[PDB]
Amino acid sequence: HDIAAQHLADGIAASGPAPDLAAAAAFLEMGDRLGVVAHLDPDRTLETAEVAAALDLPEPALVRYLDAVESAGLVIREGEGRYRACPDFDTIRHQAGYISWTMNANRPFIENARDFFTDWDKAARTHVRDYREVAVSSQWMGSHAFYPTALATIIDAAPRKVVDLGAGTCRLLIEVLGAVPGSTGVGLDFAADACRAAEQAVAQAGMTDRLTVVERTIQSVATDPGVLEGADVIHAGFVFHDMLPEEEDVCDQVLANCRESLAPGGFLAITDAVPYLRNDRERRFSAAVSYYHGEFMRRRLQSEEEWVERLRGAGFSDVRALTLAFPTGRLFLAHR
Amino acid sequence: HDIAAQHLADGIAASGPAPDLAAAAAFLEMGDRLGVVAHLDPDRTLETAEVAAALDLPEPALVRYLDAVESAGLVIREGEGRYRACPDFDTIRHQAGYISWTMNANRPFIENARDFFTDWDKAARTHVRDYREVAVSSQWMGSHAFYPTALATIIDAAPRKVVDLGAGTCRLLIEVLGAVPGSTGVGLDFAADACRAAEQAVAQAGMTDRLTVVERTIQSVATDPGVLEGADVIHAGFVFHDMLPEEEDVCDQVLANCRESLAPGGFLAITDAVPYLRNDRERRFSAAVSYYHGEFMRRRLQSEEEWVERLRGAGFSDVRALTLAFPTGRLFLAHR
Ligand SMILES: C[S@@+](CC[C@H](N)C(=O)[O-])C[C@H]1O[C@@H](n2cnc3c(N)ncnc32)[C@H](O)[C@@H]1O
Ligand SMILES: C[S@@+](CC[C@H](N)C(=O)[O-])C[C@H]1O[C@@H](n2cnc3c(N)ncnc32)[C@H](O)[C@@H]1O
Ligand SMILES: CC(C)CC(=O)C(=O)O
Ligand SMILES: CC(C)CC(=O)C(=O)O
Ligand SMILES: [Cl-]
Ligand SMILES: [Cl-]
Ligand SMILES: [Zn+2]
Ligand SMILES: [Zn+2]
Repeated sequence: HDIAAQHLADGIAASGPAPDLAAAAAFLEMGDRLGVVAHLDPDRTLETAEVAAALDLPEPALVRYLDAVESAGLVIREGEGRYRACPDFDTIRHQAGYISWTMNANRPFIENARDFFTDWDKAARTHVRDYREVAVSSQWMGSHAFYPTALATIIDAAPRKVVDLGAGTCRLLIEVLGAVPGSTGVGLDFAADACRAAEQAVAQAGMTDRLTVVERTIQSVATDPGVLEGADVIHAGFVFHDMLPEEEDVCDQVLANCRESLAPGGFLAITDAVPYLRNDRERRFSAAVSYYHGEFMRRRLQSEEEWVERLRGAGFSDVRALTLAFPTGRLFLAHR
Repeated sequence: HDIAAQHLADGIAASGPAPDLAAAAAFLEMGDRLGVVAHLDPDRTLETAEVAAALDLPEPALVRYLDAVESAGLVIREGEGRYRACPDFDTIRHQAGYISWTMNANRPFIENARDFFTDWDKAARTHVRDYREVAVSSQWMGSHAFYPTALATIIDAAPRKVVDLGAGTCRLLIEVLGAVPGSTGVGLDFAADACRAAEQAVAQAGMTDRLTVVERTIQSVATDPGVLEGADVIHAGFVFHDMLPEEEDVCDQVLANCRESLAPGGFLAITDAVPYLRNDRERRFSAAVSYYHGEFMRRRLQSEEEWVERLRGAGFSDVRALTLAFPTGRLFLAHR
C-alpha cells in the first residue's frame, strides 16, 4: 500500500501525457480511416443513423466506436444516436497529427529501415507512403502550427490576385477569397483527384469565376509561367523541397519566374522545413522531419541561409524568415 | 511579424508535447526494430564499429541514424564512434511505449476496423498483431507503470517459492531471486522462443538450480497443478483475460488450484486491465485498452468488483485491489 502509493505517483509523473496522446491518436486515426472524424465537431452533433448510412457502416458498430470515444472523453453523447466532439477536440486532433505523421504516414520508413540502408533504390520503390495519410496528418499538424500564419499573412496584404503552387483542395485560396473582396486565385496541382475535389469545393463556395483550378506541375511553371503574371501573392507550402537535389535548375527557374511575374510590391510566400535545428523546443521533431526527408525520401531541406541565398539569386530584393509553431517550419516572404 | 509572433505562441501552446513524443516514438520504434535501442543506455556508450557488426548493419548508415537521434537530443556523442543515451532516456522510452502500443502493436485494428465491423471472424484471422511489437511496447509501458509495483510487492513478502504464469524471458523471477536469498522459482510459458530465451538468461544469472523454466499452457494448470504446490507467491501479468469469455471454466479451475496450492499466508498477484474507467487521468487510455480488447480481440476485461467476486469464488479469503500508474491497470493480491 505505501510502496504501491509511491510507485503510483512516480509512474504517473514518468508516463506524463503519453497515455492520453497515444489513445487520442489511435482513436482519431481509426475514426479518420472510417470517415467518422470529418463528422465530429465541438459545435454540432453527429447523428449515428445518418452517418452510418453515409459511410456505409453498420450503425451498431459505429455506436460502439462512438461509445468508446465517449468513454475516452473525446465526444459527448447528447441524446440517443447523437454525439458532439469535446470542447477542445480541434487541439487534440492537432496534437494527434504529429503522432499520425511520424507513426502512421512515415511507417514504411520505421518498419523497413534496414532495407533503405542496404539498397535505397529498391526500398524507395517498394516501401511507399500512403499519400492520403501524409495529407491528413499534415493538415492536422497545420491547423494550429502553420496554416493560420500563411492565411493571415496573405489576407493582411489585401491582394487582388493570389496563386497557390500545390493547392490540393484549394482550402487556403477559398478562405482568402472569402476574406478579401474582389480577389482572384489560381490553384495549381498535378493530381486529378485533388483538382476534381478543388473544383467541387470552389463551386460549393460560389467563386468559380474568381478561383481557377489548373491540373499541371510546378515544374511546368519554369517553361510556361503565364498563370503567375500580375499575382500579388504566390504561395508554396512544403512543395519546393521535392524538386531538390535532382531538379535544382528547374526549381531556380520557377523561383526566378515567380519574382519577375509578381505585380509591384508582391511577394512569394514559401513555407518549408529547415534541417536539424539544435534549440530545445524544436530539435526532436526537427530531427524526425530532417531524417525522414534526408535519409528515406532523399529530398534536400534547406537552412534559412540557403533559402535566402537561393531566393536573392532569383532576383528577390529582400527576404524575411518567420518562425512557425510547427517545429522546423519556416515561412519565407520573398519581396519582389 | 506581430501576427506571426501571436500565431507562434498560440501554436506552441496548442502543439504542447506532441511533436517531441511523436519524434521520440518513431526514432525508438525504428531503432528497436534495427536492434539499436537495446545497446542505448544513459550509463554507457554504444561503439558503432562493434554494434554495426553485431546487428549486421553498414556502419555509415548506423552512424547517420545515431547522428539524427543525437540532433534530436536522445543520445550524446562522446567520442568518434561512441554514443551514450541522454540522462532521461528510460523515461522517454517508457512514454514512447504507450505510442508504440496504440499506433504500432495495434495497427491492424486501426487500419482494418471496417473489416472487423463487417466480418469479425474473417478480420481476426487476417489482420493479426505482430507479437514482438506487442511484447516490446508492453515492456516499455511496464518499466515505470506496472513492473516496479509487482517486483517490490513480491520481494517484500520474502518468499521461499515464486511461480510466474506467462513468465516470458523470466526477467521478473530472475530479479526476485537476486533480491531474496534462498528463493526458488518456476517460469511457465507456452512459447518455445520465450522458454529458450528464459533458459539462456537463467543460466547467465547463475541460478539454473533455483529457477526452472517449463514450456506449457496456463490452461494445463487446471488439470495438472503440481508445479504450483507450496508457492508463497503466484504472479500472472495481463494473461488471465485471454481465457475469457470462451475458457471461463478452465480459468476458474486455474484460480481455485492457485488458492489450494499456495503455502499458508501465500498470495496470488494478478495484474490486469479493468474496462472503461471514467476518471479524468485514466479514461482516455482506459478506453483505448478496453476497445482494442473488447471490440477487436473479443477478450473480456473484468472490473475490480468482478475480479474480487471471481477470486473469492476460487476460495481466496481476502482480495486487495491496488491502483497502478498504468492507466486502467490494477494489481489484485488474493490472499489464501
Ligand atoms: C502541398 S504538397 C505538401 C507535401 C509534399 N508533396 C511532400 O510530401 O513533401 C501536397 C499537394 O501538392 C501537390 N503536388 C505535389 N508535388 C507537386 C508538383 N510538383 N506540382 C504540382 N502539385 C504538386 C499534391 O498533389 C498535393 O495535392
Ligand atoms: C505476459 S502475457 C501478456 C500479453 C497477453 N498475452 C495479451 O496480449 O493479452 C505474454 C507472455 O505470456 C505467454 N503466454 C500467453 N498466453 C499464455 C498461456 N495461456 N499460457 C502460457 N503462457 C502464455 C506468451 O508466450 C508471452 O511470453
Ligand atoms: C513536413 C510535413 C508538413 C509534410 C512533408 O513534407 C512530408 O510528409 O513529406
Ligand atoms: C495491456 C498491455 C500491457 C498488453 C495487452 O494486454 C495486449 O496488448 O493485448
Ligand atoms: Cl525590376
Ligand atoms: Cl483451507
Ligand atoms: Zn516533404
Ligand atoms: Zn491483452
